[PDB]
Amino acid sequence: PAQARPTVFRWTGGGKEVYLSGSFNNWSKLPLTRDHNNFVAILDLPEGEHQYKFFVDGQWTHDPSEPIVTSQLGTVNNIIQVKKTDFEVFDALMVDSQQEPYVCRAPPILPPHLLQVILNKDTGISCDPALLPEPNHVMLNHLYALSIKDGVMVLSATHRYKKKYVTTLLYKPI
Amino acid sequence: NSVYTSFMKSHRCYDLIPTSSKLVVFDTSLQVKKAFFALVTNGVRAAPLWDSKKQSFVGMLTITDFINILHRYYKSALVQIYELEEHKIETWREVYLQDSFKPLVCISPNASLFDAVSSLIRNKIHRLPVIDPESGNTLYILTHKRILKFLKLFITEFPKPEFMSKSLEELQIGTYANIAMVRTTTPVYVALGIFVQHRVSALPVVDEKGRVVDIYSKFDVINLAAEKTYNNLDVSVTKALQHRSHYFEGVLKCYLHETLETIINRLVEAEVHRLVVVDENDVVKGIVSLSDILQALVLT
Amino acid sequence: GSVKIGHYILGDTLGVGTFGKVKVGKHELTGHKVAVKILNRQKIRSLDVVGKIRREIQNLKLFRHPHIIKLYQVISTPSDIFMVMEYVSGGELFDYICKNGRLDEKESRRLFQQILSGVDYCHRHMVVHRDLKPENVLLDAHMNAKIADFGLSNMMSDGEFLRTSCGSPNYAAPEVISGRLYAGPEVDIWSSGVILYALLCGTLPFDDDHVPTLFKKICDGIFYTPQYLNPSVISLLKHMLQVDPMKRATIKDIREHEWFKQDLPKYLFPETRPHPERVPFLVAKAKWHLGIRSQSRPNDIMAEVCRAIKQLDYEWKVVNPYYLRVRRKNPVTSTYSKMSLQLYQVDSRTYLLDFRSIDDELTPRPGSHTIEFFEMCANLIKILAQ
Ligand SMILES: Cc1ccc(Oc2nc3cc(-c4ccc5c(ccn5C)c4)c(Cl)cc3[nH]2)cc1C(=O)NO
Ligand SMILES: Nc1ncnc2c1ncn2[C@@H]1O[C@H](COP(=O)(O)O)[C@@H](O)[C@H]1O
Repeated sequence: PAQARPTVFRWTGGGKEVYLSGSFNNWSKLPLTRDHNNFVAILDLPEGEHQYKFFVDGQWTHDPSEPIVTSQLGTVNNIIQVKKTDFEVFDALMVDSQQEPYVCRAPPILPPHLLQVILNKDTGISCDPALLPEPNHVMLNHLYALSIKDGVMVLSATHRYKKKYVTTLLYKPI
Repeated sequence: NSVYTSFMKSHRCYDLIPTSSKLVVFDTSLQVKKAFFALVTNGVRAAPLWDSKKQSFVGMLTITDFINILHRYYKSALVQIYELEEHKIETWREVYLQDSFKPLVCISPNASLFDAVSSLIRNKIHRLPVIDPESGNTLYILTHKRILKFLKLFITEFPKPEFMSKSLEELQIGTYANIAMVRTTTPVYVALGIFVQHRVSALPVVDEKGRVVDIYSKFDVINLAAEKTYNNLDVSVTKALQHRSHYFEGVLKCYLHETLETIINRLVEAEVHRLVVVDENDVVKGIVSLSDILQALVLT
Repeated sequence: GSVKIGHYILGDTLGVGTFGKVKVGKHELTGHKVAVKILNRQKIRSLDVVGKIRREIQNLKLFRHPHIIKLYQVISTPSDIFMVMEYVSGGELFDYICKNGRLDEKESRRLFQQILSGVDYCHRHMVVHRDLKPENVLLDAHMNAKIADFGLSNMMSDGEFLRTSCGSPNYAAPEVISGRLYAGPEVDIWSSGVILYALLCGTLPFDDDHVPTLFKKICDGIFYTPQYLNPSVISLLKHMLQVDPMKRATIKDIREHEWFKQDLPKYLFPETRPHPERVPFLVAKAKWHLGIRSQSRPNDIMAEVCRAIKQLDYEWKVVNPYYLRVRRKNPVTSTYSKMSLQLYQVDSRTYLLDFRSIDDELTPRPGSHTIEFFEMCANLIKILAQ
């Protein structure tokens, strides 16, 4: 249940015979499957500390790239810490992933998507003048405007509330 | 409860908002002549008013405000209406609203249709702005016509209560006394004055014998801004209504013996606000509006 | 001690995807086969894709479609992430066409309908594959298309473009090999158009050993049409393969096309009098434009904007020479208004500044987010026009 959590043990290198010994199997020799220089077993381990070592073509060795621990007897083993946040997918992706005040190439070519203006589009004479076409998602929140005239500026932008769209016009003196 | 009252309690204001729609907002510092011209340009009969000073939506600018300005400041066709051209939406709102201070209140999209219909009746308004409380953005202007067209599409499928088969006379829906109306020769300015005094949606245009030959509504008034004829109000309402006589539809009516269902079907099919109740000779007995019917349906 | 993950015994390698390695697996009890994508956590740290991998999982986990490869489970281990996916035995569509040649009209149409249904389903869910090609189209035992390898995909966001030249050159849209901005469905459609050509002709429409010649063919939008091709499906290909993305077919256009409609299964797709309101206006029209334009030099106009933002006492973070993010404190509500700015090019002389509203994840706030955006922009526009 919570005591069976899959842990990958992988040896990278060549070999005829590669084994895995650890505190979890009583340092018995567990054969690893070979996949073109990659040797692997997957084991369900309890949450906690475990120590392990590899037997590679007759040589007892740890994995230098993984964490190790040295005893007072001069024994060097690999060590692994099984944590719950390793098995919760989004907890693992969270721990894996680890100004504005003014201090002061060529410009991107304008996408033609933005030149389709929802208010220039003609609506049928038989329909409510307030009704509009359904906008491309890419033009939402963009500011469109009318050339300022009679000292009045006209601004508009299309926004999206739930499954509905609302194009808002604003008349401002400027 | 009834078939209609429970229906309006169920649905949310959001259910009536079009997939994609246009909303016009005026800053209150905008010149009020420009604002009415903008309403015509956008095909919109009322718009939210935004105050930059108070950073809040204040109220609605409607065609009624255009009618009030005309009647109040119109002098004659020989002199411009100075206040109409010079005033700002805020300046006139202060003069007009100085006597009575009322704070416009928006309806949340998550509120029901029973809330909306109740708010329209309680405040005696035809324009209810739907505003999202989270963002603070005004979403959609909700009207009697929008709500009744929604009910027509949805309730026709289901069983309807006995109240719908009752005649207009039995239910007593509409105003049958003190009907504000004008004559074919009545000047526009006079008709505007009646709008101001009685606060009615429209005025039946009657002949010598009281037989309705046409109707002059508040909506029709906005055509003065469309053609920029607002500076001459001396003409008769008949001359004012010549603009729509090109494709003329005989003024719509209904009788007291007809059922509420028959009447609502005629309203939604024609997409009109009210019907003139008449007798055998087309003489005006009363008026049945959308607000009358939506009050009848919201009460058991 | 065979390799086993969640009762599935891992077998031979099926292939290597965009990120990570994919091996077959077989249930120790039922014998059910799965495809297992293996993502080494240290490797997705090296390449900084951890966010891409997280979004891929979040969105693809909800997908259920006949013609998209299903993601059954994601198993996280201390060293590795195992994405357990449905397995199909037919292998690649590419290999199928290699061995059997072109497919006849009816079989090409059937497979194309299946694929396009999946491409549509993705777009409805705001996902864009961008690697579409016969190599990533998988067949099951019954010859049903299955889309896979979302490694190069991305997510569509309101008001946002995507600039990342992706996918094999032969299946890439002209704007993608040109390194321009795109909404992203128009690219998947171009790719789907090439897939359709490959099914019908057994070859590729844009291919050459000289890479400049290939890119010219793509940007010219010119390809050979075999005499045996149905004129109806030729018009379909021409519309899907438009160089101009604004003239290029949409999925709506393809569903309405007569060749596509023929024999289309239903499961694939889930679906006089003047108006009274518009009467006063008729009895009685300005053209809108985007942002603000200038024929001045891009160095001059980008400097002016920085100056004007400072004049208005606004706080701004610089991203690109042509990209700015601006914040304003509301003098009444004491909350913040956020908007982003980008300079584009229109023609040789003309350049354009674009204003885009930045949404807030904040608690209910006073005032109107929409209007405050407008007011903020107007202040700057006034200065820039003066
Ligand atoms: C280059 C590279 C190096 C290392 C890497 O990380 C991992 N490779 C792995 C292989 C295996 C694995 C799976 C099945 C096996 C073997 C043996 C027999 N069989 C039947 C090894 C496992 Cl259970 C975990 C792994 N994590 C991933 C990559 C990579 O990104 N693609 O190669
Ligand atoms: N011309 C009119 N004369 C008198 N009452 C009216 C007239 N038009 C509408 N009403 C009444 O005014 C109320 C509001 O309706 P309305 O103004 O049409 O929304 C209802 O009670 C109507 O019956």
